[PDB]
Amino acid sequence: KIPRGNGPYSVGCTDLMFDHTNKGTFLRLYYPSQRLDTLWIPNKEYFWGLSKFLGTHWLMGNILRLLFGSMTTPANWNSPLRPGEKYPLVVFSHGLGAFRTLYSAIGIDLASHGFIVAAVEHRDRSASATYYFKDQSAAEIGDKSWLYLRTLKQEEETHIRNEQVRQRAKECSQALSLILDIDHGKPVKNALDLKFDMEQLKDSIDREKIAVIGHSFGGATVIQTLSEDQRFRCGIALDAWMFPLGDEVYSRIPQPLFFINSEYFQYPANIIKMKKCYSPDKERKMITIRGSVHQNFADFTFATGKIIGHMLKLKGDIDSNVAIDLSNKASLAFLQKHLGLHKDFDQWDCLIEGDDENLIPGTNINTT
Ligand SMILES: CC(=O)Nc1ccc(S(=O)(=O)Nc2ccc(Oc3ccc4ccccc4c3)cc2)cc1
Repeated sequence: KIPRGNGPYSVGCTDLMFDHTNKGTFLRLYYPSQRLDTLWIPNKEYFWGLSKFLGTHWLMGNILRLLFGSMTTPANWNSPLRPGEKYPLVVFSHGLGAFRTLYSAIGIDLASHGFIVAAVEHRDRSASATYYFKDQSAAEIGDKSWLYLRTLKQEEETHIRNEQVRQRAKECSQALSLILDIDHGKPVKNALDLKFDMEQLKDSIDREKIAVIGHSFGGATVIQTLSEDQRFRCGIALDAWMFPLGDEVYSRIPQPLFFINSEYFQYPANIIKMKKCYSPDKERKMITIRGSVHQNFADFTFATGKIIGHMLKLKGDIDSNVAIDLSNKASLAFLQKHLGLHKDFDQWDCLIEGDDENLIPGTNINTT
């Protein structure tokens, strides 16, 4: 039910954890490859964590497991990397209560247009669930240590969310550094024991065409990561939740920055913070997909029927495939303009400006 990528490349998918601790990097890789069998949500504990995030008990955990536990996503698991070329790199940051696998609609479509996409799994305790290993012995027998989402008291939110977004930007940088090191032949031992050799990635990254993309909490991570890591050349923030960011960051984003909003998530206090990032000497774009809801950017907008997805706030008015296509095409055109790609994604340059029936330029919210 998750749409196949619309590009000409076929898409592989694998997982990489290095090192094995909770300070290491944990990402899912989508990439052009040389079967469509990747498990969407691969462990029972992610369903338990999703149930705690949603506010239900042990029951709703196993129910979610029974419904989706073997649902796949259209990527060739451990398929070989399509050799011959250098690929641009997107680092992707998930929202609160999500984890590394819940944005394959976006990851797989970018990979089919020639990107390698590194979807990181954050260990800031903003994920529903993630895991690490206490030592190499535990990794050798696959004995996972799970860390679940921390819920916060209202008195804590401001401080903790900002520390979390700094830790998330740190993890996006650490993912980039690892991928850039593998590109130069640094040897890695995947703490997971998968049939994909990371040596395939040697001399396979275009080290000047790096972008960071994020949804919600991940949208704030785009801004913190851009502010801190000059190696990233542009950012796309999908329905960014701006709260975690401190006041000092908004005037300290040099790179091109694209805001892609849904209609029904946004509110003035959030829009004003996006507007604090604007400067006449900096490249900023903003569009809003009409009729869309927060969840149109994550994969659960494709996991249920129209009527119940509409009921659970997983679907909006706009068709879920029309929304992700608009957002993906606008992203591809923006990436081409600011990464310098020699592709034909500028056919969608009208979308960066909101020139579609299903798009608003900027936002319908007004601020001072
Ligand atoms: C009140 C609140 O904190 N709200 C919120 C915050 C962040 C996001 S999120 O989009 O950024 N992260 C995310 C989290 C879980 C996901 O799985 C879901 C989501 C919603 C479901 C609804 C019904 C049944 C199953 C569901 C599974 C997907 C993405 C969403 C809501």
